[PDB]
Amino acid sequence: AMSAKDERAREILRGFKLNWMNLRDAETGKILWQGTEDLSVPGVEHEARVPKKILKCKAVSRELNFSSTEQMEKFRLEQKVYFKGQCLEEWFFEFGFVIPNSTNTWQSLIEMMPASVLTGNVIIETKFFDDDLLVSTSRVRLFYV
Ligand SMILES: c1ccc(CNc2ccccn2)cc1
Repeated sequence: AMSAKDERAREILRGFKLNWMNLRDAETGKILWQGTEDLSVPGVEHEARVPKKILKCKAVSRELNFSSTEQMEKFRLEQKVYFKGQCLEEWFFEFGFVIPNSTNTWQSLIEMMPASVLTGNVIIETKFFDDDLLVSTSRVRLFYV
């Protein structure tokens, strides 16, 4: 007993997949982190170990490679950054239209505390949308190594 929008969300998600993601120091271009696991799955608790060095980056370039079986009118993300239950930062990134059964690459440019304190204390709540239709919600805990 599920809505029209509920069914469209169900379809998109099932037909969606995160292939890989990299993180480069915008300044140099040196890849600081490449992820293989799909961190877009809701319900699961993901974790990530990222090099401490990154916290001394003024800006970082984040590339996502994903595959969607379903067509999407405007694919965009909302991300809140939580420290010990307190939201510190919110961000919005748009990819736009997605071709059905396409594999797309998405590069976003992103413009401070001690690593000892942040490590394991930071959660990145990620909402996936088609235009203004919430398809999935993901939560990733970050560690600085
Ligand atoms: C989906 C897409 C992108 C992110 C971004 N989170 C991360 C993950 C690892 C390191 C830094 N940030 C989370 C979920």
